[PDB]
Amino acid sequence: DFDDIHRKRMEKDLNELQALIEAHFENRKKEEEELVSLKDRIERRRAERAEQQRIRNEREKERQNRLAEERARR
Amino acid sequence: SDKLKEAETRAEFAERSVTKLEKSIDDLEDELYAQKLKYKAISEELDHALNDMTSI
Amino acid sequence: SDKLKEAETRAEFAERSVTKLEKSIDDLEDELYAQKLKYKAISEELDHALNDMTSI
Repeated sequence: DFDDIHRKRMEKDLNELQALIEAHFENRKKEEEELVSLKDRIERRRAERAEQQRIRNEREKERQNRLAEERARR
Repeated sequence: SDKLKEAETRAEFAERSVTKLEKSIDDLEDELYAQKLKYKAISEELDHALNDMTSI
Repeated sequence: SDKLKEAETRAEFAERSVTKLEKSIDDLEDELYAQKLKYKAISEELDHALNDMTSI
């Protein structure tokens, strides 16, 4: 009947809608994976900046202390 | 002498400032990632809900 | 003169570093705040959904 075709129509509506729902699920999921990898390389960047900054500061403090002891000796 | 004293002093201020900036940058980035991961966990909660909704 | 040249160059490099770090911080701040507003909005619409469920 009209109820039958209406039921089939809302049925295929539910089907296409859940299909697109799972689809954008997958899409946003890939995007979240990409963003997680971004965060991971970000923390890699944090660690590398930290170590290189610390190396720079080590050399700087070495220099400053050497100059300071030279001053104190003079 | 005045010039180089000035330059070294302001450079030291610059180094301390930039290191503070780097700590700030890392804290902000890590907090951003934590919040984004919480959001994606919420998104996968919603995606499990959508898989249920696949009932339609 | 030699010490002055080296100090000035070191200073300028550090200064440009400072500016670039500030810009990066600003951009990451804008994105993180946008994410924060997104999260608040998603939670609020979630609660509205919960209250809609309460209604029906």
